[PDB]
Amino acid sequence: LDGPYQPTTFTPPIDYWILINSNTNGVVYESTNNSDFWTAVVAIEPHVNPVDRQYTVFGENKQFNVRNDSDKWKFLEMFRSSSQNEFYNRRTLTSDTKLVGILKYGGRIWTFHGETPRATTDSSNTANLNDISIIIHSEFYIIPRSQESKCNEYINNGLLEHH
Amino acid sequence: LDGPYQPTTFTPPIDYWILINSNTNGVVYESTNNSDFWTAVVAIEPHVNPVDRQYTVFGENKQFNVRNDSDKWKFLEMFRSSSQNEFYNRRTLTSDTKLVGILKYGGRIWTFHGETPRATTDSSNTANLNDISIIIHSEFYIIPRSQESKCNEYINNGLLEHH
Amino acid sequence: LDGPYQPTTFTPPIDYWILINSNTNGVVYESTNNSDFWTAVVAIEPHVNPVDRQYTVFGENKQFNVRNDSDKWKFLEMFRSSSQNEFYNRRTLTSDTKLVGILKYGGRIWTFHGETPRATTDSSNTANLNDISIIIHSEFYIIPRSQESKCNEYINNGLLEHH
Amino acid sequence: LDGPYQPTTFTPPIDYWILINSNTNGVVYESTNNSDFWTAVVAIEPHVNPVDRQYTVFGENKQFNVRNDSDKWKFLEMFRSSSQNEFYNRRTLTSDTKLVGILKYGGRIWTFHGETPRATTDSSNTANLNDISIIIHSEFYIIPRSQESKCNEYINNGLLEHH
Amino acid sequence: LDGPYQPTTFTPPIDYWILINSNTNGVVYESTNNSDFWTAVVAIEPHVNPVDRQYTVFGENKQFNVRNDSDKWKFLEMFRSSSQNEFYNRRTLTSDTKLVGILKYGGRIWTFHGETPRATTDSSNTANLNDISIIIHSEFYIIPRSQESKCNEYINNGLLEHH
Amino acid sequence: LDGPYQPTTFTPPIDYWILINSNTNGVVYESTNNSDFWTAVVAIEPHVNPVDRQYTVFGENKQFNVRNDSDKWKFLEMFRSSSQNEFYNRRTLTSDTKLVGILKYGGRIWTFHGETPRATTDSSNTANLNDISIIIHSEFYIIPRSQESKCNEYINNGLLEHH
Ligand code: NA
Ligand code: NA
Ligand code: NA
Ligand code: NA
Ligand code: NA
Ligand code: NA
Repeated sequence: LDGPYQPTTFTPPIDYWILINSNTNGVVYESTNNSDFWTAVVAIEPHVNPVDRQYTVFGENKQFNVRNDSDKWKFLEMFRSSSQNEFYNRRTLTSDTKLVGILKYGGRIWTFHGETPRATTDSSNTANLNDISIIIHSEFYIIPRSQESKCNEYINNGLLEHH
Repeated sequence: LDGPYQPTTFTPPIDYWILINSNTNGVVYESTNNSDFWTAVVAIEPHVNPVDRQYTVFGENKQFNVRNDSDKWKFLEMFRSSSQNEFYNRRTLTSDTKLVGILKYGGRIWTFHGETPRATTDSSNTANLNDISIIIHSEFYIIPRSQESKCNEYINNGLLEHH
Repeated sequence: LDGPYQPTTFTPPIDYWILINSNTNGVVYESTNNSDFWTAVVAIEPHVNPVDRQYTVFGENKQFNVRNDSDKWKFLEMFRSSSQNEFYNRRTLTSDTKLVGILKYGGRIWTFHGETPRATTDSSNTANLNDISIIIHSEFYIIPRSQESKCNEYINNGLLEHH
Repeated sequence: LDGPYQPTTFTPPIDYWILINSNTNGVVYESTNNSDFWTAVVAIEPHVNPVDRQYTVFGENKQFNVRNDSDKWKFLEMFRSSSQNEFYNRRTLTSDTKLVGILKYGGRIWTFHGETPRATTDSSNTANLNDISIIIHSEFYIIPRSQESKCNEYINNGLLEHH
Repeated sequence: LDGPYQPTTFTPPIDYWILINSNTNGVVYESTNNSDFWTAVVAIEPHVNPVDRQYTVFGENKQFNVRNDSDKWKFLEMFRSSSQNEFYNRRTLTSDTKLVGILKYGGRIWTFHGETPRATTDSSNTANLNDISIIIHSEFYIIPRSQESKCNEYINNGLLEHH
Repeated sequence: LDGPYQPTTFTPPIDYWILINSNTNGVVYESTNNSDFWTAVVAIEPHVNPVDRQYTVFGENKQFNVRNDSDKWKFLEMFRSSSQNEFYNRRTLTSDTKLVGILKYGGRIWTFHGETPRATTDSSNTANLNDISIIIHSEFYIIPRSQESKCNEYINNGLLEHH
C-alpha cells in the first residue's frame, strides 16, 4: 500500500487509483481539468436533515442543499461540465469506511458509488484526461489499477491489516 | 485545531492533548518512559470474535486475545508497569469516531475511556512524566488543555467543521 | 488560512491565490508555461545601489541590474514572453510585509504591484493558462479568490492573528 | 545553513543555535524543561499601544500586557521559573529581521536580546539543560555554535545570500 | 545542491536535471506524457543471472527479463512509444554511484547512459515535452542545466562534499 | 519496513533498530546523551590516503585523520565518554551497502561493525540510555528488535525487494 500521503495538490498519474481517507464533513477533494470536468466531493455526516451548507470549491463559494438519512457517511460528487454550468449531485457513495477513490484511465475518470460493502465503479467522459489535477484535503493512498480489487476491498471494507 | 501531523516519534509537551485519528486495526500508538509506564493501544474493528492477534509493540512481538461484540471500534489500552510485567487490557474506548487522546499533565497520563458519545477521562500515575515519549502510527492533532472541552467534543462526536 | 507549505514545484490550481512569504534576497518563485509566459521574482533588500547580481532562473544563469532606494523590500518581476526574448523588470512590489501573490484566473496571471499598504492587482495575458506551473522557493499559502480581500489585506499589512 | 525546517516539537541538541524566522504576531516558540525553566516568545508588530492580548502558552491561556513604540518588531521573552510562578517579560529583542535564536550550551540557555543590528547574547541558568524541549511555531534553522558569528550576523542583518 | 526531496509525483520543470539516488533493486522512476513517451527505470543489483522479474510500472504489472554480469548496479531504461507498444530495454546506465538523471530540455528528454565514471548524455524525442511528469520512488535532487557539469560529476563519481 | 524517513533530530525509542542509509562522505549521524556517551559516524569513500578532514560534530569543529584502503565504504565511529575527552575511532563498519545501524536496548547502545556481508553487532555501556538522542543526516528506517535478523540482512546485503 503506497501511502499515506498528506494533503496536497498535484496531477495524478494515469492508471493509478487515488484512495482518499476522509476525516471531516467538508470538501474531500477538488478535481478539474479546467475545460470540461469539475468534480468536488463533500462529506455528509450521518443523520443530517435537508440543510444548505456553504463550501469553498475551486476558489468559489458555493451553497449546496445536502442531506443524509442513513447511519453511514455520504460522499456527494458535485459535478459541472463547464465553469458556467451549475453544480449538481451527480453521484453518491454511502460508506462507513470513509474511503473515496478516483482513477484516470482509458480517457475517463472512474470513481466508486453506491453503498458499502457493495459499492461499484462508474465512469465520466472527458476530452482532456491529461490535465485533470486534484486538490486532496485528506490523507490518501495510491494503488495501481493492476491491484484494483484490493482498492475495491478497501473502499467497501476499509483498511485492515489483520483479518 | 493544530494539525493534522503525519505519524512520528517524539516526546509530547506537557499540558497538551494528543488527539490521534486511527485508520486501521493495528497499533495506534506506543507510549512509554522506559521506567514505570508502558501503554500501547490496538484498534479492534467491529464484530470480532475472541481471537489471538499478533502486534509489534515496543520492538517486541506480543500476542493479545482481543474481541469486539459492538458495532463500534474498540481501542484497547495494553498496559504494563515494567518491562518484565505482562501486558493487560487496562482500559477500553468504544468509539465510532476513531479518535484517541492522551495527555501528560499533573504528574499523570490522561486518556479517554468508555463509549462515545459519553467517553470520559481517567488518569494513570507515573514517577517520570517528563520522559514519556510516543510512537504515533496515524495522523494526530495537538490541543491545549485549556481547550479540553473541544478535545472532549472531538473524541465523542468526531471532527466536524459544519454543524 | 491554508498553509504554510514548504517550498515545492507544482501546477497551482486556477482561482486560488498563491501567497508567498519571502525570506531572503534571492529568487522568490519561477513561473512559466514554457510557451508564452515566463516570470521570476527576485527580492532586493533595502538600500541597494545599482548592482549586477547573478540569479539562477529556469535553469539558466542570468544577470540582472537591480537597485532599491527604499526602506522597504522590492520584489522585481522579471518577465519574458519567449525563451529567446530578454528578461526585463515588468513590475515591482515594494513591501515591508515580504508577501508576494500570484493568481491564475480568467485566462490571465494576476499579481500584486505597487507599494504597501496600497498595493493593487494587475494582469498578464496568456494563451495557455493551464500549463502554468511554479517553483516556489519559500513558504507559501493558498487562498481562494472568494477571499481575495483577505489576501489583499495580507499583502499590504502582513499576516496578523491579533489586531 | 541547515534548514528551513517546518514547525515542530522536539528536544534541540546541545551546542546548536536554533534560528527561528517569525512570520506573525503570535507565539514564536515555547521552551521548557518542566522543572525550572519556562520561556515563551510572543511577537509584537510595530506601533502597538499598551494592550492586553491573549496567548496560548504551554497549554494554558494567559493574558499579557504588551506594547511596541518602535518601527521594528519586538519579541518578548515571557519567563517563569516554576509552573506556579507568574510570567514576566524577562528580555526583549527589537528586530526588523524577525529572526530569533535560542541555544543550549554550558548548562545554560542562550538567546539574543537588544536591538538589531547590535543585538547580543545573554544566558539563563538551569539545573536540567537536557530536558529542555521546544515547540517552534515557525520555520527555523540549525546552526552549530562553531558558526555562531554567522548566526549573530543573521540575527542582526537577516538571511542574505547576495551581499 | 537542491535537495534531498522525498519520493513524490510531479511535473518536473524544463531545464532542470532530476538527480535520483536509487536505494533498492526496484522501480527507480516512471516518466510519461501519456502520448508518445514512456520510460521506467528498474535497478538491477550486481551479479544477476538472466531472470524474469515482475515490476509495477504505470499501474500495470509487467515482466522483464533482466541480468547484470557486472560488479556495478545496472539501471535499465524500459521504453515504449505508445501504451500499446511493448517495453524494451532502450538504454542502460552501469553505475556504482546509484545516481540516475533525467532532464527535459529543447523538446527532448535527456538521461545518462554508459558506465561510470565515463557515463554520457543522450536524448529521446517527443512531441509533448510539457506534459512529461514523473513518479520518483527514491530521494532525488534538482540541478539547473547551467550546472550540468556538476550533475555529470555526481552521476559518474557520486555525491562528495569532501575531496 | 518502516520508512524511509527524512533527516531529523529525535530521541529514538528503546528496542528499535535505526537503519541509516548514508549518501555522502560526511557526518552520518550524531548520537549523545550529553553525560557519558558521544558517537558520531563519518563516512569515508573508497581509496582515501591518510588525510585530515574537518567535520562538524555536536556543534564543534573537529579534525580527524581518516583513511580507507578498501574498495568499500568505511563508516568510522568517533567516540568520547565526556565532552572534554578526545574523540577516537572506536569502531569501523566496512560496507558496500552504505547501511548503518544503531540500537538502544538493555542499557546499552548497539551498532554494526566489521566488513559486509559478515558484519556483527557490538555494545557500548551507558548510565543514561533514555537521554540518548540522535541527529540523523540521511534517510533512515526503523526496525523492531524482534526483526533484527532482517536488519542484519539489510546491513550486510542491502535493501532488496527482489531476490
Ligand atoms: Na453518469
Ligand atoms: Na485505573
Ligand atoms: Na502590464
Ligand atoms: Na537576566
Ligand atoms: Na536512442
Ligand atoms: Na568496545
